[PDB]
This record gives sequence, structure tokens and C-alpha cells, in this order.
Amino acid sequence: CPVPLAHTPTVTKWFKGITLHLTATRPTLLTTRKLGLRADATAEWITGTTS
Amino acid sequence: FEHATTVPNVPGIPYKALVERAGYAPLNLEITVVSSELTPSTNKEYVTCKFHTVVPSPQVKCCGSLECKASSKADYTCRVFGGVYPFMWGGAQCFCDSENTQLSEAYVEFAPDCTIDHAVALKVHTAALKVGLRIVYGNTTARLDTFVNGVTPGSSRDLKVIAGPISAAFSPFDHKVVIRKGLVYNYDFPEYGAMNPGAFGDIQASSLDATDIVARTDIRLLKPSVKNIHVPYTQAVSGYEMWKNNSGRPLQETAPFGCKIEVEPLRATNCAYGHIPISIDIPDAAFVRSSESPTILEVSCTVADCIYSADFGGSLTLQYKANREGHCPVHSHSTTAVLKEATTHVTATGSITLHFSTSSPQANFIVSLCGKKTTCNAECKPPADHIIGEPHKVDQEFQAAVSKTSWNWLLALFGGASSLIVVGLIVLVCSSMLINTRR
Repeated sequence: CPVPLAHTPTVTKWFKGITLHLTATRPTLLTTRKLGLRADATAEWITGTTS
Repeated sequence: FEHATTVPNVPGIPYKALVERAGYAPLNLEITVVSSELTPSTNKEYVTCKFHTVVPSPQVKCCGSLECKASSKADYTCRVFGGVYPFMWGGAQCFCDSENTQLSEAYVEFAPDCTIDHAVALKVHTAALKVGLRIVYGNTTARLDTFVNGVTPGSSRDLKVIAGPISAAFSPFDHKVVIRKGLVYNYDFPEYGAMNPGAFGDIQASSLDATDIVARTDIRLLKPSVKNIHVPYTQAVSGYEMWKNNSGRPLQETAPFGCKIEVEPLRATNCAYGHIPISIDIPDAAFVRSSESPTILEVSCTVADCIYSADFGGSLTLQYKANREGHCPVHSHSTTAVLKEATTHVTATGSITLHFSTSSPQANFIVSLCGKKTTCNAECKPPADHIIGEPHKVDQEFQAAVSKTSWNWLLALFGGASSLIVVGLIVLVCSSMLINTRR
């Protein structure tokens, strides 16, 4: 099945941290995880434009 | 010759070491973990999916009685009702307005779509970690797959190596696991036979084709109130679907240590954690004696601007004087600085520029060239970026992690108090001796 590819995010860097500016006309899944002892796993469905 | 070391298990980062055999010339040793595969041992408890509530066509004893049998279907449920006097499109179906019993029968089987839509429940045990290594010594650069346990040797062409045991055993899988369509979840599913309706694993079987399927869906039959023949029943929702909705995120997004999970068989690749002790028997054929290797006479270190970052943000220059043209190995004899190049063509006299990365705010580290040692003194600035697309190639310690300016301030502040308390004790002793002598 073909599936869409979301708009490429704009990454803004800062000291020990990142900011994703996201644009998605429809609900897009965002999933982040750390690479350490604790996953700190986060999941969120995002619509519209946000940060 | 056999050498022992402890390599950080971080795929994609070379680790460099120097072997200084007394008789021979020094030799370089750079080790990279190309890939890892942490695979456990598992046993399949059962498979589950959406149940199809099949309802056999009812039978009626027209003017008699019926008794519920004892079948071996999954969640088998049978009831008998009194006089129903049913009617059909053809019309009435019986001749006794009373004592016209009906037998209602229902059970479950696997839905015809379960072949693809099904979940497997597994248990995991201690996992054995297997690693593919690319290891280079001098010129040779053979690879090898080995098991990291401290016992099993990873024999190669001639290079013999033993690795492990892992410094800290770890497993991304909890004790109970469920794998559905590639995705992996850590769900404490109920044990085989302990079905509870409306929750995961309400129907279980040993295999898709197995005929001893067992389920408990709380199906119950009601009295038929309408006079058209039909069997009514109410049943809890498919717990399989409930779980599918409330699944949470899969383990591909939740395993720690940045581990990329894969299935068939269950495994965990490229998992970066701990240290791997490696003992390796490098053959003496690659060794070259110092009588033939160029022993350099005089080398000194001049370091350019440097910066402490994951990338190779440091440069330095070596002015060297040697006795032959050759291929001397260069190395760093510190844990907080690593060079890029390993072997440089060395002339009788000249210079070489090298790159390096450090984690320390100051480069205060010894560089060795064909055994000759020189201390580089530098001062690395903080990095200008904030984020990189590379992992940090070197651990950050405590000792060589504070600048000598801060170190000097701290040592002065502590040495003041230390000298003051020492002087106070000495003064008290001296006063006692003076009082005693002139008493």
C-alpha cells in the first residue's frame, strides 16, 4: 500500500535540547525516545501546526 | 601473541589500542563493533485473535424433552427452553403448544481472517548477545561473528578471539511478550487456560490449526420471546480488539538504549550498553621487530586550535626526526582523546599533521609515535554547535574533565586550608616544646 510522507520538520537546536516545528494537515504520529537506561517514551498525535 | 582489552559496546565507533610487545615494534589495534544481535530463548505459549461466535442450527424436540450434552468445544454453551411453538415462513413448526422444548447451542472458533490477524504470546529467558566485529591490526582487517559469553571463542582465519561476558546483563524484553504483525509489545497476558472474558487472550490455542481451542467469553443464551425461530445470545466484546485499541505504543518506539527490534526470530540489534571484555590472540606473523621498524629519534608536539565535541574537532602537528622511511603507528595513550589516523608514512625527518577528538576541556594527553612519548599541552574551547548527527566517540570522565584553570583554583583553595591546619598543628607542637625547654 502507498502511504504519504509528512512535511519534513524544521529543527531548531539549543543547549541540551531541540525544537521541532511541525506542519501536518492531518493527524500525524510523533514518537520520541531517549537512548539511555530510561526510554522516557512519548507518543502524541499532532494536527495543524505547533511546536 | 594474546592481548586482553575491554571494548565499549557502541556500534559505529572505532576503539583504538596499542600493543607494545617488548621484543617487537609497537603495533596499532583499532576495534569496531560493526553490528550486534541480542537474541533470547523463547517458547510459544499460545496464539489469539478475533473469535467467530458460531451458532449451530437449533434443534427442537417437538413434543418431548431435550438434555444438554457435554461437548468439548471452546466455551461450549447449551441451554434448553420450555414450550416455544415456533413459526417459520412455511408456518407453524410443531403440534404441541406446550412441552415443545428447544435446545440452544453456541460455541466459538477462530475467525477466517485470523490466519493473518493473530497474536503470539511468548516468554523470554536470559538472552545471549552475539556480535559481529571488524578488527584491524597493522594491515590485516579480518572480521568475525562471535558469542559474547566469556567462553566461546570466535575463531577466524587465524585471528583467535574470546569476548565477554557482558559487563552488565540486560534484556529489553520483560518476562512476557506478545508479537503481532511485526510489532512487539510487553504485555503481561494471562496464562494459558486462565481466560478472562473481555480482556486479552480470551481465546487461546496452541496453533491456528489446533482443534483443542479453549476460550471463556461469558456467552449466555436467553429465552426466545418472538415466535419466529431464532436463538438470541449476548456475549462480551472481543478482548483481542479491546487490547488492539488500548495496545499502547509498540516496543520499536519504547525499547531503551536505542535498540532496533526485529522479529522472526525475536531479536534486538545494534544495542549500545555496557562494556565487552575482549581477549585476542594476534599472530606474531603480523608483528615486525624493532630492528627493522624505524625507531624515531626526536619528536615534539604542537597543537593547533582544539574543541571538545563528538566530531573530530581537534588538530595538532608533530615535528619528527627518524632514521628510515616507514609506516610507524601513531596512537593516543589517553582515554579522553582519540586520533583519526593510525599509520603515517614516516620519513627520515619531517612533520605530520593529525586530527583528533577529545572530551576534555584541555588536551593534556600523551601521544606516542613508534614508542616515543611526548606530552601535548592544549586548551580546547567549548563547541559552537549544540547538536550533532554523530555519537560521542569517547566517554567523559571526571578527572580529565575540568580545566587546569579550575583545577588550579580548586587546588589553591584546598591547599590553603590544608597548609593552614598543618601550620596550626606545628605551631602548637612548637609552643609546647619551647615551654618545656625554657621551663
